[PDB]
Amino acid sequence: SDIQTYTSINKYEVPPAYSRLPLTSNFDFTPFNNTEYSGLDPDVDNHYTNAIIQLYRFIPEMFNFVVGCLKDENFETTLLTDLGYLFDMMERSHGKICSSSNFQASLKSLTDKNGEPQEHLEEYLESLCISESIKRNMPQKFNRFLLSQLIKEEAQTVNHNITLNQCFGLETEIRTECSCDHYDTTVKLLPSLSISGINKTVIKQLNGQNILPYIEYAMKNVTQKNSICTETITQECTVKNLPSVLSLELSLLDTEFSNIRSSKNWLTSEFYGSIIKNKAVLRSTASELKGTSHIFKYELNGYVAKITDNNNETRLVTYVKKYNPKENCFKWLMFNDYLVVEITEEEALKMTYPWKTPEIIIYCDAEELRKPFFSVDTYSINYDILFRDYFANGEYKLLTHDEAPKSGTLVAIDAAFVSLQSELCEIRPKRTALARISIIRGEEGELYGVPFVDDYVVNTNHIEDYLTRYSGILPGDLDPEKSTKRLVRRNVVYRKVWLLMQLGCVFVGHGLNNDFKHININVPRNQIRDTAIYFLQGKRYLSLRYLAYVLLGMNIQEGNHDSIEDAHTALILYKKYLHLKEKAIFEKVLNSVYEEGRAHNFKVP
Repeated sequence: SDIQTYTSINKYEVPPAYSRLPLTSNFDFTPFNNTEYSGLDPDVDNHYTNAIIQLYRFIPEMFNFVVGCLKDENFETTLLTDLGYLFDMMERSHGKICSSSNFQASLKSLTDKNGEPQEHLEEYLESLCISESIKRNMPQKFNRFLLSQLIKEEAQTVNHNITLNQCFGLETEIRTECSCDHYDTTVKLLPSLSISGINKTVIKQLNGQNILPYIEYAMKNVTQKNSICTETITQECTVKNLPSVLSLELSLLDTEFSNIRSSKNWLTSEFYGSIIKNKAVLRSTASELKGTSHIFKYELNGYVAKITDNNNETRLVTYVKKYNPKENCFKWLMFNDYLVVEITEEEALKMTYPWKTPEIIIYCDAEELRKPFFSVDTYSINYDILFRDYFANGEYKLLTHDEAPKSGTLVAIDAAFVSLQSELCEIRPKRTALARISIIRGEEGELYGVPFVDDYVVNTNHIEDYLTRYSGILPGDLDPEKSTKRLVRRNVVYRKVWLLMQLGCVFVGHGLNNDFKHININVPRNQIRDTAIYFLQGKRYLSLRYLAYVLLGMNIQEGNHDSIEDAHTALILYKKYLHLKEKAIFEKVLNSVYEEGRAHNFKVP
């Protein structure tokens, strides 16, 4: 049938839900997602991060934490709070399309950077310019990188937490035996387990057989291949921990990958396990244990599979288990970039298909998966940033405590942008960065129409054009080379908009739906008052400089578009439209501009 079918009769034909989906480059997403859980825009420089972000949104322990860090202002930790801004955005849209553009810009900016795993970061700066879709072991490499970087940034949060280490941390002993009766070991906390090098699979005879032997080997193994100065060291790795969440990375040979596809029920639904020997022993039933210890039960949370096409293209998809608490139930979800379909367990766990390869598996503690997902609004969020002045360099009044916005407060917003990279298609148009935004006090009172933020956002990447005939962004957007502008990072100015959307305030402006897509934030419809939808006659949207001239008596004098002037005129236009609707004169004057503007060509100076 149509694209949301996730099973075809032949084991060889790839279903439509797993195929290549049309480029989105206003696109309509309603035939691609029926459920209340969002998908992600595929216009991204990473062919693979979208599948991983979805896998992590649905671990209650990690979702609740990184969303949790959105209480306090964590500006220095970009990747962790941008993941939080994304996670919170995905949760509240409840199905609407989401874009990871903000997060993806943090990842590229941080990747641009004595230390041994600096080759970790070179791998992505290498892979953010693309020629195939995804190469070998690259999903697994990001899984470890992202977890590592989050843990590193998690240490530098407010009220520094170790929470991500408690769930992911694997205490790994590396005993390296040089000579007889003499060995040296190191111990490091590793966020994920890597099933990388396998010599002979005695793990398929009677222990084919399921995944648990493979997990056990990577948990304690000895191998005798190295070099020193012509030594060929024998190394012994062993984990002495069974943490709350278990991040697996699978990279075997294609011969080991086609033999694995016939041992049915290989990828195991649930298993218990503990540490009795100095090795970890995990079995299927709990009575297959000798006791010996505290018993840990693990259920599968989700995993990231690699799809290889009938046209020999590749992409990543995400399987996810979500627990609804009203019923003792599990909703199995499959995620293709913006394709989200609810599947059942027998199809989610199956790997009989040759076009399917597991690459990242996640196991969660059974008691911890049924923990509910908590929005950031269950906490008390720090709103200081709307009242404080915070600039990063050398016309508007900031707000009071009596000006504390509530659910329904009127504010006017306008945003200006510059272009980093143009279309570059064979690919799709990718880059355009935020330059300046302004908010306006929209509530009727003594301070009405007066702005309270005017923030030019710093950006170091080379921009292709300033668009100043449309944006008015004088080339003083450099960090120390402010023309006279008051500059702020992107994470702080996003926090200002996010807090306004957090309280439930109401935004007025022209083309707000567009600006919010480039702010990378999703406002609900009740909180938008777009003059675009009000003063519209089918197609051919009217110029705001025109509406300022024909709906009231202002000559906008359109030189370089002033963000704050635009935000101000849009505010009083929404009030003029409101007055024209207070009595029945709305649709009448709606056509006064339609018929008498054609003789004026919709432009008069």
